[PDB]
Amino acid sequence: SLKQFSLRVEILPSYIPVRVAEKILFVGESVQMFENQNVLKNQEDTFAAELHRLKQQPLFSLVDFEQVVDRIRSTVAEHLWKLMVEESDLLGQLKIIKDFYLLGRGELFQAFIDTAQHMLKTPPTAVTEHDVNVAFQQSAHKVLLDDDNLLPLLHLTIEYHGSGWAALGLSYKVQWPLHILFTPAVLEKYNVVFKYLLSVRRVQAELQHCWALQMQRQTDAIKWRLRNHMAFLVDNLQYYLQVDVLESQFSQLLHQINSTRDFESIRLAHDHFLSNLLAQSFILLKPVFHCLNEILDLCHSFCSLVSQNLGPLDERGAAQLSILVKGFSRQSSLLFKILSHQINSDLAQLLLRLDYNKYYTQ
Amino acid sequence: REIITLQLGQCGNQIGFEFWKQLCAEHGISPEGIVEEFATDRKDVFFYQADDEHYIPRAVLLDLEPRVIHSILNSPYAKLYNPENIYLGNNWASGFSQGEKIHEDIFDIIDREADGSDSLEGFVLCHSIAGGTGSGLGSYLLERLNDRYPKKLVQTYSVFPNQDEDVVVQPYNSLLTLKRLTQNADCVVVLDNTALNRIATDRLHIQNPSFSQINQLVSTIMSASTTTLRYPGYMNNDLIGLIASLIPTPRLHFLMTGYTPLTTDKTTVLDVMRRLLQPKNVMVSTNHCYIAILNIIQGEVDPTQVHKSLQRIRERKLANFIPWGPASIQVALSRKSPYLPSAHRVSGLMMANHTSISSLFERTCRQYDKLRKREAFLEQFRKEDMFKDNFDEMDTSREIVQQLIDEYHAATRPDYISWG
Repeated sequence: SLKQFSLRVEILPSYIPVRVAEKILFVGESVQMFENQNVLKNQEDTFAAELHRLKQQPLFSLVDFEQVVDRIRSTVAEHLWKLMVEESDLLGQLKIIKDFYLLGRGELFQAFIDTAQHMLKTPPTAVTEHDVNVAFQQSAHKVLLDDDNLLPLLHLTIEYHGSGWAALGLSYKVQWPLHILFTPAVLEKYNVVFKYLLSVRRVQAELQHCWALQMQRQTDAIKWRLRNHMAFLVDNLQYYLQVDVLESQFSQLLHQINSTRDFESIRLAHDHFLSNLLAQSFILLKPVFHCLNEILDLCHSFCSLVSQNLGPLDERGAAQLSILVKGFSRQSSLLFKILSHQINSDLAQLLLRLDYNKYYTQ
Repeated sequence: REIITLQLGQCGNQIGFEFWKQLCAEHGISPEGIVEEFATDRKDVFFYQADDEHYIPRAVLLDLEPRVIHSILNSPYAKLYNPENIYLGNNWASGFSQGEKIHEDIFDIIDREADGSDSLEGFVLCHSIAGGTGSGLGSYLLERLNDRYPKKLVQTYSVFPNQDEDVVVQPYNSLLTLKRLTQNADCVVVLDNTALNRIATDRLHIQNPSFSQINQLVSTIMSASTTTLRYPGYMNNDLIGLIASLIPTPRLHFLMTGYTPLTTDKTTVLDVMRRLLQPKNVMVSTNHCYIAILNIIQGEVDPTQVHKSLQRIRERKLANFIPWGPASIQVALSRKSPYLPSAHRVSGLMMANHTSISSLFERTCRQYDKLRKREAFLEQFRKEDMFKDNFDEMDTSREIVQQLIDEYHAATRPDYISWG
């Protein structure tokens, strides 16, 4: 079912510890998602015999009960881990989630950003959710998974009426009898971090298209200090930082799920994995998250300046350029305070703009 | 994205043929193009997906008075490529005048290969400065690519003529082609005859057959620089985003290219970065410092060592740069190729902009000026007379490279609101 109803303390004896109740929750919810779809069933009578033995004891003690529940739970988690890793391909499901929600295959989504910006504007409730899904699945059908991917239904913030490139949803329906590792809340949090990673990919892609300044293009208040060059190097370095944090957590997750044989340990590693991704990709509220929001806005306004000028020409662009250099210095000290948590990805950099202090003294 | 090699010059055609046999050994392919049984990865950066999984390499062969095509004809690499892409002097001006009259059909060849590819983003050139046939024709081809394609890239993997003062006509040709490379090419990877020859004499025991080992060195360098494009990583695998971090100064686009195995026949990333920042491991020839550094490490690498190596490299002040911005040293990772026939799969590369190359450019700024004062080595060729009557194009090239020197020295300063 999993339309289950949870085990809480208005209805639990309060002398029974809670941790036993979430373990019993695990055991029962797996029985729910195999009673249906018949158009752990080899040892159910042993479990019934142990429950009858627990009924037989007139002076209950909690420690023996906890040991019996642990004895049930170990075999339960072993059966669930063996079934869900082998027959339903749990590693493949994690790879699909990494490719689509955490953007482990950023190539297809980069081409999707190359084909659409018009949802920098806002959606009215009929129409544009169809357009994002059709365009994304066709641009995926050109090359690199033509056979599949007609299964993610792309929603942005298309509940309709607000921007959406920092707010692209994604709904992918998982196998519910064969995978209870994924919950709707887990997919919801993956959807939020998917929104965040979309925004940074958009802004870096637009700025490298203006690196065509270099495929195409007077000094001192024309060449926007070529601050195309000053802006793109530091944004691309932070892009590499989000890169190596996503790979570090994903590789740790795959080794962790391969090492152990209990499905509860898979779930603890999975929740730890998503919590680390949220903490380290600056989804958590910090001044570092404030810095990344401002660097997104600075890159977007900067690309809007440098796209329409073609070659070097003074279109009264110096008035924008002054705001750009001042915000550039403010987020300069802020990417200094990004720049090392105690986590090797976020630690990978407080030497990388702190050395000659053109952003510590300017 | 996808780039098409335009080989020109004698050593340019040699490194083109060496590059294609290097990629034939690198990928799991036959010398007909057919997929093997030990070869999913991407094979679409230099190869069209032709008829029977024939990964046909997209290339343009240009020269004058053909020499190397005979060696192509009696080899199994006339059965790998050439469905019709092979086109058949000694000075820059003669090559310029010869390329002027046949600009139509070579531009038709460029259009044919651009229509052949599926995603055109840049034209990469495997060229040799003062290779004979390459001088003049290469610069005119650069002018044609700049005029016809301002929206695409021009990449030049090239060697530059330095003999430590041999041939007395090559400084004029190299300075004119260098001015054409500044104004009409988008990125230049610079190499030298003395640097590659000195490292070849160091790691081996040769001195006379320099060309055949320079072919191997340039092929390994070009394969290392395009390893992340040919074999899928997930950082900046388009050429535009990769060279976007590589050029910090928009006129100073000449990049240092080091390679930690000089011969490919254990190590940490800290040690090869300390090796790789030293100029003795670099195949490229006062206050000199970088502007921005990037390095690419491919092999059996632990990523937390890339962390600690970057930390210690920037803090111990061996990344030497005084920029007018925050531009810094950058780490980058790549996956080493599955089914390399080469052993010892740990290899490192650096792509950094250094002002020390200006000093080497200053040698050319000496040489032409010296050969303009003696006046027996401009040689008074008539093609140079019909190229320009006043001979002020060489003075224009000297002015452009003098601006380049002053821009290197201004990029050493914390101000680039003033260059000379």
